Amino acid sequence: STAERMLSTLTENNYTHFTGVPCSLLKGFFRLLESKEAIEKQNITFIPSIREDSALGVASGMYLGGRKCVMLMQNSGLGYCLNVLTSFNFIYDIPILLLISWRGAYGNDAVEHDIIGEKLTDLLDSVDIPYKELDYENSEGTILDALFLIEKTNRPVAILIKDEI
Amino acid sequence: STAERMLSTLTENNYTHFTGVPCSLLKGFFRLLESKEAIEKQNITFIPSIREDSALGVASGMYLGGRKCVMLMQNSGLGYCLNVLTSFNFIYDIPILLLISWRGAYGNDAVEHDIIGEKLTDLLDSVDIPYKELDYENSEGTILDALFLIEKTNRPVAILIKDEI
Amino acid sequence: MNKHDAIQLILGQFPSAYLVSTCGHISRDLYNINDRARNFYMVGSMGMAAPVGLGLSTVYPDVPLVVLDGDGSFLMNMGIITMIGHQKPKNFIHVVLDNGMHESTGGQRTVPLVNVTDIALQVGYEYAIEINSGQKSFDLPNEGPGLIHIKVEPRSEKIGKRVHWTPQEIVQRFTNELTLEN
Amino acid sequence: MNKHDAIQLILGQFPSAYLVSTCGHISRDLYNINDRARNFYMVGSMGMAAPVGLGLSTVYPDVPLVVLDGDGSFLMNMGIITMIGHQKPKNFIHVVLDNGMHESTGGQRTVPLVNVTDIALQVGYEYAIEINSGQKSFDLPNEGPGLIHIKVEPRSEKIGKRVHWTPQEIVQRFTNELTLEN
Ligand SMILES: Cc1ncc(C[n+]2csc(CCOP(=O)(O)OP(=O)(O)O)c2C)c(N)n1
Ligand SMILES: Cc1ncc(C[n+]2csc(CCOP(=O)(O)OP(=O)(O)O)c2C)c(N)n1
Ligand SMILES: [Mg+2]
Ligand SMILES: [Mg+2]
Repeated sequence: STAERMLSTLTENNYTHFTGVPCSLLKGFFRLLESKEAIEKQNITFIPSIREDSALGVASGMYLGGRKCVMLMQNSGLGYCLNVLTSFNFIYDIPILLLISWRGAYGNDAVEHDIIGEKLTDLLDSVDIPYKELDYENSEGTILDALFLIEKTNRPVAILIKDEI
Repeated sequence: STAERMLSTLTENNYTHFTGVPCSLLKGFFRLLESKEAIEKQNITFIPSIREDSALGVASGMYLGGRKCVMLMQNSGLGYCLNVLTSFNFIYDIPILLLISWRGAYGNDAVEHDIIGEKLTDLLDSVDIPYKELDYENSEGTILDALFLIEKTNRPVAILIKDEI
Repeated sequence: MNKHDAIQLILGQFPSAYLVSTCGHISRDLYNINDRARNFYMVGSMGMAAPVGLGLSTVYPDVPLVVLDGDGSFLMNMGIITMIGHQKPKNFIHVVLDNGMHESTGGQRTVPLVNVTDIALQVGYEYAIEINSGQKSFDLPNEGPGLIHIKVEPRSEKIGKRVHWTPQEIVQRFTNELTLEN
Repeated sequence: MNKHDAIQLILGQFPSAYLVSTCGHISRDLYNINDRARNFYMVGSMGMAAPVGLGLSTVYPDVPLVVLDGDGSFLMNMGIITMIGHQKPKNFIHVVLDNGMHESTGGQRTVPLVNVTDIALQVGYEYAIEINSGQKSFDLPNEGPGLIHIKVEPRSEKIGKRVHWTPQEIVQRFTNELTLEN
């Protein structure tokens, strides 16, 4: 449901290209991405990626080709591609919508997500990455605001997802 | 001479295992590490690494083998390995000493160092990673403070190097 | 063959070995099959089992240790195979359980792992064997580094219990055994 | 061979292709030898030349595209080769100026890059040629992906001049020429 509405709203607004590394909370999105039905139906160009940094690099390259791309990732992977964002996308003004899975957002998650869970927003704010918390009651409006922000700044913006979609 | 004193103090305090990728500001330290006679006179083993994450990983592994290790890297490289600090080192309490080259700390460097140069300390504090600016007048004392904190918390601490060594 | 058979088989071949499993289903399956003090489960830092294994082999070359990697974890930081073939650890064992998907997250399609044994032999591995899902036997040169490619079928059983040891407990249980070993 | 002659060779072989150069002295030398609007200098974010190139060749497959990597840049994000071998873009050219060191940093030794041509052929590159010092030219197939290994001796020339183009100006010129070509 929520994943379907997010992907539909992204596809209507000319966001058709996708790179990402999966996470447990973003399963439905990857279902719709790897579905042979949606690729031909929704004109979805999804590239499998080994690492978040390679995903972000390929997404930036596809942006340089005149297309609008978004990137999916677990919040842990933010510690792997951060340099890219701090040395490429925000330096060259190459925007990529970021769909980050906020693991550990409530502190009861697995031990591996403890630090990133309570410090995700602090990391993004300290490094000046703008984000928007996913409004599950009106997700289309949230990603609308995110697309508005990236078109106003020509720089990536993240959408934070802490519950399963 | 300053990098010489830092390396000598580290080896005298039984820090003999080194990993990391090079930075222009750490030129003398890597020259000291890749010296065969400095390897023999101080019992140094330097494991050259492809990227910062693999460097920190082999450093953590060498720590698990009863050794005391440090990892040198450019500050940009932080964005490539921050995850392994928040998902492994600060989770398992595996301490590695970090020599981070603070590129762009003065704002007049290349464009690629602009963001990290402005926000290195903000990023480190945002995830509770203790740092310490190098005292070029007493570089041995900075290493000693770092080792004292490492002993007290059993977690990796960093030193920030903004001038050439 | 499922992951149970692969893990039990490598455990039978190397009973006194030290293990570094990657995060996800692999560590939990290894923990549920045999909770060994000589097992080092990595709860996070995906793609970081091979680095810590390489470091452990660097400090302790003569002790035998294996690395339980998946297709996704191996592909994430494959770049370390160069450091492995450069350092040439003699007692390093590299296991890659290729299930062709990101099982621990829902079975997402991974980039196809292709000709892993040849690439390992090219980057400096002393040997590299590919394992058929039917037979059970281990034959390898004594001197490594060595890679073991094992294609594994999607798990039919449930994931089971998660590792109950805290990271500090894992660290102490592993390092005590290592320090006493050498 | 030195980096000047290798870059001049690459510019002579494909004078109508878009190039992505990795950070450090390679981008500086390329900008000093010949400044082209079809040249995309990556001032930072090391190891991202090949990913950006793969994205470009994904959106524009018919256009020929060259990635100007060094040995350090290639090694740092090596795993990307798999994705390339998985995507098999027909007009993707992967150049690796292998000097055996992080030259733009002070000349620190890199991990030794061995048998790069063979492993390139393994992951999915259609052809992987090696170049010794003094090769005039070679005819290459028009269907890739391809890998060109050029072992270059340490530079003796001056460092050159840093690229004056603002990153925004770089992306502007690159995108404008991409839109003007098709
Ligand atoms: C940088 C990063 N990205 C994503 C994840 C989430 N994650 C954990 S396991 C996993 C897949 C693991 O794949 P593999 O090694 O093949 O294990 P298997 O599929 O065989 O169970 C992912 C994507 C993570 N932990 N770290
Ligand atoms: C993650 C990261 N670490 C360090 C640097 C700094 N740096 C720029 S170039 C370079 C060496 C690049 O080596 P190579 O690709 O071989 O270029 P060349 O030696 O031909 O000049 C380093 C370490 C960086 N840009 N990013
Ligand atoms: Mg898998
Ligand atoms: Mg080089």
